[PDB]
Order: sequence, then C-alpha cells, then structure tokens
Amino acid sequence: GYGSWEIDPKDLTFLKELGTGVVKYGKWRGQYDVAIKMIKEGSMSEDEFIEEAKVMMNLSHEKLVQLYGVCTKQRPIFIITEYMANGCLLNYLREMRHRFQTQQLLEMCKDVCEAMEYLESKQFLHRDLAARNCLVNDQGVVKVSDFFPVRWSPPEVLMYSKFSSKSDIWAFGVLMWEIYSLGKMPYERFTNSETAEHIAQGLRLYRPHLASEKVYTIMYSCWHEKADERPTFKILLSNILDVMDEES
Ligand SMILES: CCN(CC)CCOc1ccc(Nc2ncc3cc(Oc4ccc(F)cc4)c(=O)n(C)c3n2)cc1
Repeated sequence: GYGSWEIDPKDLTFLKELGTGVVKYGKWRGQYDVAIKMIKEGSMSEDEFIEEAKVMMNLSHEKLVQLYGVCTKQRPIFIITEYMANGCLLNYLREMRHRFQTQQLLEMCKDVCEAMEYLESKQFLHRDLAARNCLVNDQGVVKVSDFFPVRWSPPEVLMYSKFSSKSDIWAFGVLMWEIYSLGKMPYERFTNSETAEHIAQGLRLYRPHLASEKVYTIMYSCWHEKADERPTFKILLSNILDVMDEES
C-alpha cells in the first residue's frame, strides 16, 4: 500500500482528454481540478512504476507539478496530479503570447529556477529540463514536471555521458533561451549532429532580442565549457531576483 496516497477511483470524474499512456482532465470529489494519467498495460515494468511514483511522493514544492495520489488496486493504474490549465510551457510561449508581457518572461525563469533549486537541494537530477517538460497553471505560474535532448545538453554529456547538477544548470540556460525566444527550437537551423559539433567548438546560443544584456549574462553563465565554473541554482536564483529588481 502507498498509505495516504491511495485514491479511490470512484472519486474521479473524467471530462476531457489532454494527451495520448493517456492523460485526461477531470475532477476529484467534484471539487478539485486534476489531471489523470492512465498508464497503459504493457509499458513500464514492476520496479519502473514503483520508482517513479515514489519519486513524486518524496518531492514537493510550489513550482513542481504536485502528485495528489495513485490508483493501483486496479488496471490500468491511474496517476492523479494537480491540473495546469494552460498546458505545456512550449505551446504557451508559442500560442499564448497575448497573456504575458516581457516583464513576465523573467518570472517564468524564476518559477523554474525555484523548482530546480529545490531539486538541487534534494540531490535530484532532472535530466530533461526544457520548456516541453514544464506546465503552466491558470494564473500563469510555470511548474516543472517529468523530473535524446542534444540541444539541451552540455559538452560533457554529449561526449562522455557525464550527468551532474551542472548538466541541469546547462539545460536551464537553454530553457531561459526558449522562454526569451518565445519558444524557438534552440539551434534552429542546425541538426542535432551539427549542434553537438558546434557546442564542442564553443559555439553558444545568441542573445534573444527580448533578453537584456543582464538576462543574457545569466543564461550564458550556464554554458561555461568547464562544468565546475557554472553557477548553482541558488546563485542563479539570486541573480534572477537582482535583475527583476533592477528591470522593474
Ligand atoms: C486544445 C488541445 N488541448 C486538448 C484539451 C491539448 C492539451 O492542452 C493541455 C491542457 C492542459 C494541460 N495540463 C496538464 N496538467 C497536468 C498534467 C499532469 C500530467 O502528469 C504528470 C506526470 C508526471 C509528472 F512528473 C508531472 C505531471 C501530465 O502528463 N499532463 C500532460 C498534464 N497536463 C496539458 C495540456
């Protein structure tokens, strides 16, 4: 048993499909908006499901998509999370520009940075940080979810498979760039193969027009060739707050 995490499936009402594992929008006990993830039989393993669910049971933060419970005494198994009304951040940046101004781009960055500082403090590596893996709620708050993506990877990952806190740092820099470019694909004119070659040669993503020099300095610091020279999420958060105060 998963203790207080076990949800009675009778308390769920299904309303709309969100993506297809099948994810749906619904309500829990007719009061709370939820997303219901229906893991289809055959995918994953005995141990694989147990790990990932318990990962979500042990991590909790205002800027991380929150697990509400699990339905495991039946097939298919349900995962129930908080509902993020505005969907995927990547689509939001591309399709919902009428809902946010330039000043709010930095706020999106801060939201993600707070999530990552928390994960960092728990010694938990995300390993796939990108706009496509963040969600946006009804108030426009960005939250990290889902805790090969060549375009989000540092040279040591691409060359040596060296994952660390510092590869998450690199990816976060790329995410800032996604936000400030309003959802452009990083290295937009290159293939993954070309991106890898260019990164290793010291090529870096250009400053998006919407990013000030100070904002660019923040994302650029994430891309130091030397992993040990990249900041921590604690440092990035302080930097972001400093720029927020100076630019508003
Ligand atoms: C107009 C077309 N529209 C159809 C209505 C397209 C869909 O637009 C939307 C609209 C709202 C959402 N919101 C939304 N909210 C919560 C979750 C939780 C999920 O499970 C997790 C599982 C693990 C985890 F770590 C975090 C969350 C998950 O998977 N997805 C997707 C979610 N999507 C997502 C997409």
